[PDB]
Amino acid sequence: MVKKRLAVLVGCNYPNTRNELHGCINDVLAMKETILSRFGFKQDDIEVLTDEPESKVKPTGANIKAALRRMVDKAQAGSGDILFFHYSGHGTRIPSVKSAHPFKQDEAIVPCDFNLITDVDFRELVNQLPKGTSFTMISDSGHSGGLIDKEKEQIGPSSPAIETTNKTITSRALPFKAVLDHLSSLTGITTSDIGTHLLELFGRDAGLKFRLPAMDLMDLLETMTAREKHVDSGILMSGCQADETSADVGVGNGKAYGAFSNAIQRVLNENEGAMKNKQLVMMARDVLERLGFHQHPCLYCSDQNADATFLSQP
Repeated sequence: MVKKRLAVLVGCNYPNTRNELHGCINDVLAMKETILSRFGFKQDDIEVLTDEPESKVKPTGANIKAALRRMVDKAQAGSGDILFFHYSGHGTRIPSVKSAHPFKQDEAIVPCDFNLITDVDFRELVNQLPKGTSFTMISDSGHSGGLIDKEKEQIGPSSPAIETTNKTITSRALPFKAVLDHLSSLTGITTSDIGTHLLELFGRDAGLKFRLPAMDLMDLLETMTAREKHVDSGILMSGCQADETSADVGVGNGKAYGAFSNAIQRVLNENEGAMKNKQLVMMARDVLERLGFHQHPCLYCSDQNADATFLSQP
């Protein structure tokens, strides 16, 4: 029977804004060519969401989640379907509770409309996938470590210094105050509660963290914790740790790129044969370390998926 290979590629350069980046769209275009030529993906099975001014499908929070949900629509049980999601753009960290002095923080990505997609949103996404399928997520963004909440850390801070790179770099992380101020410019509300702005602007399209009552979220987290005891289909390759940022390398000359995304491309160009998920992250860490980048890519997946081939390459 046919095995499906679906991909959603998101790149946010935020052009002509206060948080402009330059290498995110190039990351998407390079990753599209890689999966088309090496990993058996087909053009009709790849959705690209980039925010260049002439783009007809912008990487908004609703458009990203709808494209990911279209992938969940086609994944079948016992099929071994291969789902891929690449994100290059800004990341951020938000309070875990509705307080100005939270004890812990949640990781999130920043779509072009700032409709934040947090780690609990990606945890619900991978829990919608049947057993035997794989969802490989490469997030070249700041604070990308832990973007799939409760996904087991395989490579990370719990599992001689090189000179800093001479490349011209820019951080792919936005401070929480900058994200809050961006949303306040649209609502006009005077509050530090970022959930109030997101519910106000996007309603049902807001993240799970902001639209669900505390009782419904706890119950939802308990059902996911129960299912994760038997099914674990999520694979996250982050560009940095939860407390780090990811580097945007270059200037606005058309050749900028993400440091982590480029490190992945370098490893693939030098190793044409099939390689495990954990070996790809380890060799990507080696490339960034020798090149003078201080971000540490991480891997989050089950023990079995750590030994599985990246994108199930034959």
